[PDB]
Amino acid sequence: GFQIPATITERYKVGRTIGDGNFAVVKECVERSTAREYALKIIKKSKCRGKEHMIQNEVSILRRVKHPNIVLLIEEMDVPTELYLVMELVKGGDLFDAITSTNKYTERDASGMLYNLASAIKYLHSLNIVHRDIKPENLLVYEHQDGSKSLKLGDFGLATIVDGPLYTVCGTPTYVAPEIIAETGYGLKVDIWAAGVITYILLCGFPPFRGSDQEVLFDQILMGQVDFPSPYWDNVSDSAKELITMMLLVDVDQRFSAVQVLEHPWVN
Ligand SMILES: COc1cc(N2CCC(N3CCN(C)CC3)CC2)ccc1Nc1ncc(Cl)c(Nc2ccccc2S(=O)(=O)C(C)C)n1
Repeated sequence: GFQIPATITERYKVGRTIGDGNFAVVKECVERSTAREYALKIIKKSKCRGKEHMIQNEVSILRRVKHPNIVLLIEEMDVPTELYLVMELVKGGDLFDAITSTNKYTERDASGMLYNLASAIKYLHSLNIVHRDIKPENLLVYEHQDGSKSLKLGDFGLATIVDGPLYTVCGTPTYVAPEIIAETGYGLKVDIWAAGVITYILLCGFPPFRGSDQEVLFDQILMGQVDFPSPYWDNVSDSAKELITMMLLVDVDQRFSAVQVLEHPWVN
């Protein structure tokens, strides 16, 4: 039973539900004056004891970010029980569904998607922002007039600013960087690790660390042994394998920055 604020209903016509989850509801909505379509993300704040709700972080970060490979924030409205975000609607849906539908991608296609993602990451890191939740489900597929596709990064819910090492253990096990799991302190490059895992999935359809018991999974990540198994990876270029390898280094100082990803021949 969402209490939609007057200011939102005044300018937008709320539409159909396009997604639903444990913390947010996302709806299609239409701006009355222009008929332009947008997404309305409704974030349910956590209720505590007494008449109060927990404060949220997403908007503090979203307010700062403006980039073509990032879902644009149009407007925000905070009420005691939930938070309202009007955001650009990306009609092609998200990358999780695309991957299940398409299975795997060509190198020309995957590199273009990685080029997109690393651009977003380079930008965020230039602002000292770590996303900490980069994975296909948080990536949206923009479909161009020319038939081409581009990625847009959304959902800044776990995002924060890096000023010295961070320690909060968070994320999705498949995509989570070893230093996060090691609890020795982490920073911006956890996003590169995530991008590496995504690129790996794009070329073969399965993740590099699949585990067995969530114990085997975490050990695999900490050890970082990246394989490119036959026959799945036989027709994939050495250039692609080299780049993914550099993104998935346990040694944080050796692991590529986003700039280094964009400068690699495979993405150019
Ligand atoms: C209309 O465009 C979209 C369609 C879908 N899918 C959702 C799943 C659905 N399938 C149908 C078939 N089923 C077999 C599986 C489900 C198809 C349409 C997903 C996302 C979008 N576009 C979109 N644009 C901006 C935002 Cl802002 C957002 N946000 C957004 C939308 C949905 C969920 C979460 C977020 S999110 O904002 O929390 C973030 C993860 C991007 N979603």
